[PDB]
Amino acid sequence: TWLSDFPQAWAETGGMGLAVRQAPLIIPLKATSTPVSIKQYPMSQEARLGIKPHIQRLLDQGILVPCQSPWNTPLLPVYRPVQDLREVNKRVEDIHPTVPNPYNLLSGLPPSHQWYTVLDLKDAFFCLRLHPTSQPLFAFEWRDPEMGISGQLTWTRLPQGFKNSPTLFDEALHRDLADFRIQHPDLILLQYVDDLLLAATSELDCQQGTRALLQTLGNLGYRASAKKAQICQKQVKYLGYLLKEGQR
Amino acid sequence: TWLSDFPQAWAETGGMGLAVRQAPLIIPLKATSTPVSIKQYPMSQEARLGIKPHIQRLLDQGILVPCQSPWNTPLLPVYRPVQDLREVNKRVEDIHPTVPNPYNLLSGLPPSHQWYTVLDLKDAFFCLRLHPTSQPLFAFEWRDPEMGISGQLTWTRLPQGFKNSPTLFDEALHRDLADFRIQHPDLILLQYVDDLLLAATSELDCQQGTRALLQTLGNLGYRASAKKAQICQKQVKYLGYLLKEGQR
DNA sequence: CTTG
DNA sequence: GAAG
DNA sequence: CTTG
DNA sequence: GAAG
Repeated sequence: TWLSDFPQAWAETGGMGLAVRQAPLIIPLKATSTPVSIKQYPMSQEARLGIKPHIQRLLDQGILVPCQSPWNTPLLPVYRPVQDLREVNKRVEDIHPTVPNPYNLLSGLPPSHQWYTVLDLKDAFFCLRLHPTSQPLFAFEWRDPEMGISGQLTWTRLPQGFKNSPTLFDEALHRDLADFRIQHPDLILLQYVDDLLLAATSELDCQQGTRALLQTLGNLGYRASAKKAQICQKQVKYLGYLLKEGQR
Repeated sequence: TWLSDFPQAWAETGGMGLAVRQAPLIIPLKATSTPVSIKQYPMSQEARLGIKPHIQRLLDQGILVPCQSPWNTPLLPVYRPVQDLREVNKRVEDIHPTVPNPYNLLSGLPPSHQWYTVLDLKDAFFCLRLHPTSQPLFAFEWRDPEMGISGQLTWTRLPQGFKNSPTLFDEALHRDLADFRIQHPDLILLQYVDDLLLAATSELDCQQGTRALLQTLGNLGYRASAKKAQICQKQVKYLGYLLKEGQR
């Protein structure tokens, strides 16, 4: 089966990802920026108990680490933790937005390629490491009142809510999939951050190409959702569109 | 004096005007218009007693007359009577606006002409007769509760609040002053509806021209305010501007 | 939480 | 006077 | 009166 | 949600 044939490529069986070929990312600040430390708004016990198992898992995975940083931004409960990084985003140097919009991305799908595989990369941003010099930027406070732990944590991987994460991830995955494109010139591969479409001319080519892509992704340290995968179908949902008979 | 030398031209001594050379005006309606009869909002006794002497004077002068009309628009007290003619204005055919704006009008004042007379025509619109076919358009209700008179009145002269009155008056006065301009080619005469500026090169020319203009205006049936007149001055107020040394 |  |  |  |  697709599950047991590629255990490394699936998030369900391969563990948390880590893009081993990508250097830890340095995040340049604007020329005038200095650290901003925003106080954490007091969190209700209900919210803290909701957030706590997520924090603990991320600590166990090494995605969060303790730190002392002159930067601090608040967490809010939404229960899953959401960090308000807007004041960090204002202080980070802008980069050119290179992710194409879906309309233009789908214009590269020719009618000759009507067999599709759609993969969704799980925890994609967390596969990209942050350089230790840039980790303090993303610090937040974590207090366990009944555990006597009050201090800061920060991210060792590209965080959610950071304005440049989608673009940096898309660029990284393009670098890591460049060779795959060269080895498979007959395949169409569309990338939209963590959402991938592979298109082939026949079911057999789509099966062979999907095998190669899963092998490559897992080897590089990325992880796809086996639950969401649409493998070798002539009809797929991709980026809000239904792809069918070369339409949409 | 200027007062006693031209008794016909001044409103103070010449009676209410009447432009005897101008045919009574016919007011064309839009192609689809039918009469509109708006009910009179009840008027307080204080307002009615304030308005009443004005109505009576206008009746005595023949400027208002009794009528029965399928048109009716309301009076409001402001105490002087103000008629809301907006629903009549909507039904009257539009005419080209030919009154120049003051900025452009004053561009025709050359620096060689620095002696000024400014005249203000009193009750200017009321000098222009309305044709009997057009009088019913402007009817309103007048009730004297302690006199047992409830019926409509209307205007026999061009009314205040009618959208085309300024343009029709300006055009009429231009027709009536055309010959004066020909007989006095050295004088500058600016007309802005009822506000007139005569400009001359010398005090003597301004005196002679102002004498001729007053004679002509009074003969034609127009009336100027002796109280407001600025006669043969090198500094005058005209249309919100102070005219001085060829400036403004 | 704050930032038609 | 919806989004981080 | 009604029509920033 | 100033003007006739």
